[PDB]
Amino acid sequence: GKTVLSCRKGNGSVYQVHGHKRLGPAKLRILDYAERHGYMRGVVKSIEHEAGRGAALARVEFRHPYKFRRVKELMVAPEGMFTGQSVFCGQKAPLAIGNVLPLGQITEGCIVCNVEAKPGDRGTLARASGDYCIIISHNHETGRTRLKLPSGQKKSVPSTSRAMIGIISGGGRIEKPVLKAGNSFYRFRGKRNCWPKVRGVARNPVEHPHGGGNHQHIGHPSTVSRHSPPGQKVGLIAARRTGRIRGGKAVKGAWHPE
Amino acid sequence: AKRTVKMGVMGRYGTRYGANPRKRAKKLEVSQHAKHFCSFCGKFAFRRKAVGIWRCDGCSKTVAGGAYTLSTPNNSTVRSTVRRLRELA
RNA sequence: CGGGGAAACCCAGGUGGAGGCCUGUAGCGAUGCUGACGUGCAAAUCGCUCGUAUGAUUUGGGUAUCGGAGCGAAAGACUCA
RNA sequence: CACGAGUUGUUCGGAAACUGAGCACAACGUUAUAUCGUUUUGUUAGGAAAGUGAAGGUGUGUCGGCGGAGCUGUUCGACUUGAAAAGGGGCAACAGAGAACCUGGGAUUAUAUUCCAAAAAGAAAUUGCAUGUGGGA
RNA sequence: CCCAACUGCAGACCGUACUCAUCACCGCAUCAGGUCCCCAAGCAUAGAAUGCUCUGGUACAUAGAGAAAGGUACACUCAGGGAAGUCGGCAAAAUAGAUGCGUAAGUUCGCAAGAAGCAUUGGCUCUGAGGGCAAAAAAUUGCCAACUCAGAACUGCUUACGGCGGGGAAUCCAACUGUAUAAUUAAAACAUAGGUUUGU
RNA sequence: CGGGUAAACGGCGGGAGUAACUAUGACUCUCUUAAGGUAGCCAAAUGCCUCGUCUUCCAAUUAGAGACGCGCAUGAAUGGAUUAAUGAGAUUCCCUCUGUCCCGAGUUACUAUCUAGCGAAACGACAGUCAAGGGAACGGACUUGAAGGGCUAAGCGGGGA
RNA sequence: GCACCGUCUAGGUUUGGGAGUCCCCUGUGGGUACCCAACCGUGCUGUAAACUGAACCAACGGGAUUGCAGUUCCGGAGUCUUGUUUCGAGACAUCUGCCAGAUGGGGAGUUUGGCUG
RNA sequence: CGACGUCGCUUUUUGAUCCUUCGAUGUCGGCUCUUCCUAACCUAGCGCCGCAGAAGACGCUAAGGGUUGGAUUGUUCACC
RNA sequence: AGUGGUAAUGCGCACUUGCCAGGUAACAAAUCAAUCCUCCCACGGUGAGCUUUCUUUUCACCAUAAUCCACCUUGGGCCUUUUUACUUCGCGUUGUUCGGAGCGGGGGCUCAAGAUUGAAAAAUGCAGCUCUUACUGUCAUUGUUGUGAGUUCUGCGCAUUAAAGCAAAAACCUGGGGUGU
RNA sequence: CAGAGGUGAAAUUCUUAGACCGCACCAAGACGAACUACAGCGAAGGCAUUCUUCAAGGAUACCUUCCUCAAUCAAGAACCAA
Ligand SMILES: C#CCOc1ccc(C[C@H]2NC[C@H](O)[C@H]2OC(C)=O)cc1
Ligand SMILES: [K+]
Ligand SMILES: [K+]
Ligand SMILES: [K+]
Ligand SMILES: [K+]
Ligand SMILES: [K+]
Ligand SMILES: [K+]
Ligand SMILES: [K+]
Ligand SMILES: [K+]
Ligand SMILES: [Mg+2]
Ligand SMILES: [Mg+2]
Ligand SMILES: [Mg+2]
Ligand SMILES: [Mg+2]
Ligand SMILES: [Mg+2]
Ligand SMILES: [Mg+2]
Ligand SMILES: [Mg+2]
Ligand SMILES: [Mg+2]
Ligand SMILES: [Mg+2]
Ligand SMILES: [Mg+2]
Ligand SMILES: [Mg+2]
Ligand SMILES: [Mg+2]
Ligand SMILES: [Mg+2]
Ligand SMILES: [Mg+2]
Ligand SMILES: [Mg+2]
Ligand SMILES: [Mg+2]
Ligand SMILES: [Mg+2]
Ligand SMILES: [Mg+2]
Ligand SMILES: [Mg+2]
Ligand SMILES: [Mg+2]
Ligand SMILES: [Mg+2]
Ligand SMILES: [Mg+2]
Ligand SMILES: [Mg+2]
Ligand SMILES: [Mg+2]
Ligand SMILES: [Mg+2]
Ligand SMILES: [Mg+2]
Ligand SMILES: [Mg+2]
Ligand SMILES: [Mg+2]
Ligand SMILES: [Mg+2]
Ligand SMILES: [Mg+2]
Ligand SMILES: [Mg+2]
Ligand SMILES: [Mg+2]
Ligand SMILES: [Mg+2]
Ligand SMILES: [Mg+2]
Ligand SMILES: [Mg+2]
Ligand SMILES: [Mg+2]
Ligand SMILES: [Mg+2]
Ligand SMILES: [Mg+2]
Ligand SMILES: [Mg+2]
Ligand SMILES: [Mg+2]
Ligand SMILES: [Mg+2]
Ligand SMILES: [Mg+2]
Ligand SMILES: [Mg+2]
Ligand SMILES: [Mg+2]
Ligand SMILES: [Mg+2]
Ligand SMILES: [Mg+2]
Ligand SMILES: [Mg+2]
Ligand SMILES: [Mg+2]
Ligand SMILES: [Mg+2]
Ligand SMILES: [Mg+2]
Ligand SMILES: [Mg+2]
Ligand SMILES: [Mg+2]
Ligand SMILES: [Mg+2]
Ligand SMILES: [Mg+2]
Ligand SMILES: [Mg+2]
Ligand SMILES: [Mg+2]
Ligand SMILES: [Mg+2]
Ligand SMILES: [Mg+2]
Ligand SMILES: [Mg+2]
Ligand SMILES: [Mg+2]
Ligand SMILES: [Mg+2]
Ligand SMILES: [Mg+2]
Ligand SMILES: [Mg+2]
Ligand SMILES: [Mg+2]
Ligand SMILES: [Mg+2]
Ligand SMILES: [Mg+2]
Ligand SMILES: [Mg+2]
Ligand SMILES: [Mg+2]
Ligand SMILES: [Mg+2]
Ligand SMILES: [Mg+2]
Ligand SMILES: [Mg+2]
Ligand SMILES: [Mg+2]
Ligand SMILES: [Mg+2]
Ligand SMILES: [Mg+2]
Ligand SMILES: [Mg+2]
Ligand SMILES: [Mg+2]
Ligand SMILES: [Mg+2]
Ligand SMILES: [Mg+2]
Ligand SMILES: [Mg+2]
Ligand code: NA
Ligand code: NA
Ligand code: NA
Ligand code: NA
Ligand code: NA
Ligand SMILES: [Zn+2]
Repeated sequence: GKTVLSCRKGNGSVYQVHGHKRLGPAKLRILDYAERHGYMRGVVKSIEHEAGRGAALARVEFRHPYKFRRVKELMVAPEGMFTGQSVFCGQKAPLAIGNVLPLGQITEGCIVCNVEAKPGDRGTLARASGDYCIIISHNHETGRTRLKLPSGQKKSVPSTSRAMIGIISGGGRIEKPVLKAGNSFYRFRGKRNCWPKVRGVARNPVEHPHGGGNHQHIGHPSTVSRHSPPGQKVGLIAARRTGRIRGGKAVKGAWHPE
Repeated sequence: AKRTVKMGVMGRYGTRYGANPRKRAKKLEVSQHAKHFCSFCGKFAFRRKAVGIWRCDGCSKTVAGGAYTLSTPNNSTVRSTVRRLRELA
């Protein structure tokens, strides 16, 4: 046979990110000494759109804590952030939308975004538009904070990890029907080369396991094992169930005993 | 005189794409092109300049919020919760 | 901007110039004549006819992905007849 | 076909001298084998890759003021103590960025914003050095 | 030592001919194929349609003689009938611009629709309407430019350049715009928006 | 081994009797499956029989449409049914229109044709009139007959399997 | 056992101690309301609803070499290091190699009789 | 005209065979055009009949001449 | 050791790459106005064509490069003043607007496009010709209108459908500090 | 530790892989028992924990105000358990 398309994309080549016209990675400011013991005051300078990303981005100007210069960090803007707003990041920052606080300084039930999975990773959770985390509780004995992720999973992280108060801007994007192939064309123009999508049963058997036949059909079950090698692992990978979901959509992902 | 009966801005699509998908998009299309109240400066001059970006013509302020409306309903509740939790401390 | 109405709102004129909208050049294609030619002008061309022609549009240069591999809106198509 | 000629630039295009999609020298790692891999999400490499230099001190040269051509102190350029500057060297656009000239000619067989000579047919614009004048030091 | 207006001297390197195509490049060739950019006149006309023309270019593509049959054509016509032809209306014929009136079922209310259908159109000589600027009920007084539309009388047609939809009633398939077997298949195939599922 | 899962792959019955004429079978019995095809749709681009049967369209209908359904072998995201608009998609009918036809005729340009100049290729065992006969069962050669004076121009498609 | 290494602090609360309102015109200008100790605290001069500012290349004070100025150190700017850059995890993990077994058309190689009206 | 039987002819059907052709003999149908056969539909004669007439049946000699336009179907056939 | 104006900002006022901050480079639809130029008119000069008859006619030409000096038309931003500017409002576009977060009016500041005067520059170019050969001299002309039609230069962007929001850098410019002090 | 569930009686079902039962907890979504009545509020539909809030609504009180502004209705409009 021939290499399946899903495996061909692992080489990169013409399937990589369209990174041109992007402003760069969006991150919180570095977890420095001022963040750990006091706070840093920044000014929102602009709210900008980046190609391929639904959420708005914010350019926040800080003073250098050690040198005579400005920093101008770029982070994912929560909803309601505006130009000229003062942003407080650190241990002593007040609980307000747009401020970045240690998770241990945030009350139960507060809605947070841009959450650090590990302390100092500059924000890795709840970053897509309209997404947020909910703080369940803190445990002062082990210094861990429990939060509910946007997918419904519950995760515990160190209390020293930082979170931004609020929800990510740009919510409701998916609720507008696209209505046109051309509109899908422009949506993926800024992301990567992954559209349009050709069905596996529409390909030839040399290319896909689903290809071939005098009728367009999958002649074998489409649920495949987790251990199947690349090129064989197409269809519904390691599916626990199939068909219409009735009476409640269970939380997807792998079970974590914590 | 009124130029269409049922569809408004959706009349640019002619007979394509189906009535129900057009109706669902019409509600967001109308809101994303409308003037929203600016809490600053007290004007109805907020316009969308990209998905999630709103700039007021009156005071030139730029605000991040909502793909097709200035403020999502979830943000209004979140704003109230944060202020409530701030007063509790 | 007229005309109605208690209200909700409705009916009339104009302005404006939207659209993977229509007719139609260039451009990009190739439906039929199963036309011409078929030791051809041509190892695929010619004529008329025909599709589309603000868009998922056409095009120059540069750059990136290849041989059991590449690439493919998927015809086993294309990768210097 | 044979013989003999023709292409003239401070300003035109390129380079000197920009970055882009990208490339891959060094470095490191890998491979029996480098003819392999990483090398722009601000950016090489377990990684000591800056030879550049504020300010001073110390001499020289151009000045200044003071009191008695010299003396002290002082300004600014040359020669000899070390703040701060993280992230090696390069290529990739003759349609992107950049770029100080443009008319007349009786000036050719053929080149010309490229040739024309004192009435330059002429009128300019720009760099790099200098000299003198004017003014500050 | 540093500024201003001058002035003096010096401004290095490579490219530069010609071509860019129905003869200069690729296609074995001076091959009706292919090949990016700039400047682009007059009249008709909606006009980069099409037709003809000043400037510039060209008469180079083997010619002469010349009503055999049979051919090819970016050439026509045909009485009476009018699809009886043929697998099949293939091919050809047909419609035709502009303006006024008018237009069904169905429908996602957007369309269908140029639906279908009637009518007018020339040339001449006129008449109205549609403006600008200037001057102390200026609701007038002067001067003047570009055109368009409408309405009359008179006078015509041999229906007469080019260009330019035939229409209607239904079934099957695919929603649609698109893509796609370079060189026998453009489709109902692929894509598509929409829907669902899986892993995380 | 024990649970889950079909918008996973897929699958979704047979016989017998029965209603005041007859037919039919609401009803009943019985054999059996994981479940026995539900809503719908159809001689459909899916029906063998098959040019099914009825109505309509025609003077005449293996065609088209509308009905019917024991469906060889229809059927629900292996998506079912419907559907305005759209289509160089497949099909039937009507108006218009015509050299498509009855049934052909006339004309034009460029050829063919003749000339000047120039000048190939394919193909080529040897050759080249027939009848019958036998024969490797379909001869240009052989047998027996019948033809046949030689050389040429333009055509033509019977043969040269 | 004792003693050394080995120690300094913002701020908060409350125990001892000593020690200096004045000029110019009701107004204006300048200036004084401190140190020590204990307890907590733990390295702490700014914000507790947000709408866009500036901040560098130190003043200053001591100790030496009235005041003032040179060359200096000292602190202003706490000190120390049985040493890890910091954080999370952690002697497990597939983290590294080796051995072993299942699964494995993803892929490779090969085969898929004969007679025959 | 002809049951039960029986003797033939033909090569316009299919089957049987595998002689020719697999370094290739262009496949169905239609269109067009010519010729040939006769087992005679019409046209010329002639017999016979359950032959009155009319219309027909059967048979003989004779292939000179003629043998149509359409709907459906790719059809050959078929049917109207 | 800069300086004027209430102000918008004006003036020919030193050094700054130690350092820092901004800007230019730097991007964008459509509508409507439209530049240089092109084409048409109108009027007028010069030469040629037609001229049995007509034709105050037909055709051609009537050109002004960079670089500089001086300084009324439109469009935008802004300043000052009057703001008793919006109670059953006003200004403006073809067009979707705008205003006590300061509309309109008076007077101004500034930016961008162009007028206009002049230097260059007639000494050039073009056409016809006198003289008489030398690719000779002499001489004549040497233009303006157009509410005409085109024309993307420009006005024009925080500037387009947008789940599309439209490169970067060198180089340069200005300021904040500082130096001069 | 050997049954539990369920019914007229049963069985489908759960259970030594520990069901049922017992105690204190955790999560999530409903609901607001008793008090609850020929009781209250609302135009009807409807409405039941507490606290903090925002607009209303009725009755009563008045030597306030005012001066026929009203009753009921096609058309039209709003609300309306499941
Ligand atoms: C399918 C099928 C049946 O129909 C055919 C049709 C033609 C042929 C070709 C043969 N005919 C004679 C010779 O043997 C071959 O000729 C050639 C040129 O190969 C075979 C079968
Ligand atoms: K793609
Ligand atoms: K298949
Ligand atoms: K693609
Ligand atoms: K390499
Ligand atoms: K395709
Ligand atoms: K054969
Ligand atoms: K007879
Ligand atoms: K238990
Ligand atoms: Mg590869
Ligand atoms: Mg697909
Ligand atoms: Mg296929
Ligand atoms: Mg396969
Ligand atoms: Mg399918
Ligand atoms: Mg399928
Ligand atoms: Mg339009
Ligand atoms: Mg279109
Ligand atoms: Mg079209
Ligand atoms: Mg079309
Ligand atoms: Mg072309
Ligand atoms: Mg052909
Ligand atoms: Mg031929
Ligand atoms: Mg075309
Ligand atoms: Mg290769
Ligand atoms: Mg295939
Ligand atoms: Mg030569
Ligand atoms: Mg030579
Ligand atoms: Mg990388
Ligand atoms: Mg790069
Ligand atoms: Mg590098
Ligand atoms: Mg690195
Ligand atoms: Mg380069
Ligand atoms: Mg080039
Ligand atoms: Mg360039
Ligand atoms: Mg140059
Ligand atoms: Mg030349
Ligand atoms: Mg040259
Ligand atoms: Mg040249
Ligand atoms: Mg050219
Ligand atoms: Mg060549
Ligand atoms: Mg070659
Ligand atoms: Mg043309
Ligand atoms: Mg034209
Ligand atoms: Mg000519
Ligand atoms: Mg030629
Ligand atoms: Mg010729
Ligand atoms: Mg020729
Ligand atoms: Mg002929
Ligand atoms: Mg017919
Ligand atoms: Mg026929
Ligand atoms: Mg037929
Ligand atoms: Mg046709
Ligand atoms: Mg209707
Ligand atoms: Mg049907
Ligand atoms: Mg389609
Ligand atoms: Mg289209
Ligand atoms: Mg199409
Ligand atoms: Mg493609
Ligand atoms: Mg093809
Ligand atoms: Mg084709
Ligand atoms: Mg499909
Ligand atoms: Mg669907
Ligand atoms: Mg199930
Ligand atoms: Mg059924
Ligand atoms: Mg059926
Ligand atoms: Mg069968
Ligand atoms: Mg028919
Ligand atoms: Mg039917
Ligand atoms: Mg089936
Ligand atoms: Mg089925
Ligand atoms: Mg199903
Ligand atoms: Mg013979
Ligand atoms: Mg032959
Ligand atoms: Mg022939
Ligand atoms: Mg396998
Ligand atoms: Mg295999
Ligand atoms: Mg065998
Ligand atoms: Mg036989
Ligand atoms: Mg045989
Ligand atoms: Mg042959
Ligand atoms: Mg042979
Ligand atoms: Mg043959
Ligand atoms: Mg006979
Ligand atoms: Mg006969
Ligand atoms: Mg005969
Ligand atoms: Mg810009
Ligand atoms: Mg209660
Ligand atoms: Mg309900
Ligand atoms: Na990338
Ligand atoms: Na050619
Ligand atoms: Na089509
Ligand atoms: Na032979
Ligand atoms: Na013989
Ligand atoms: Zn505002």
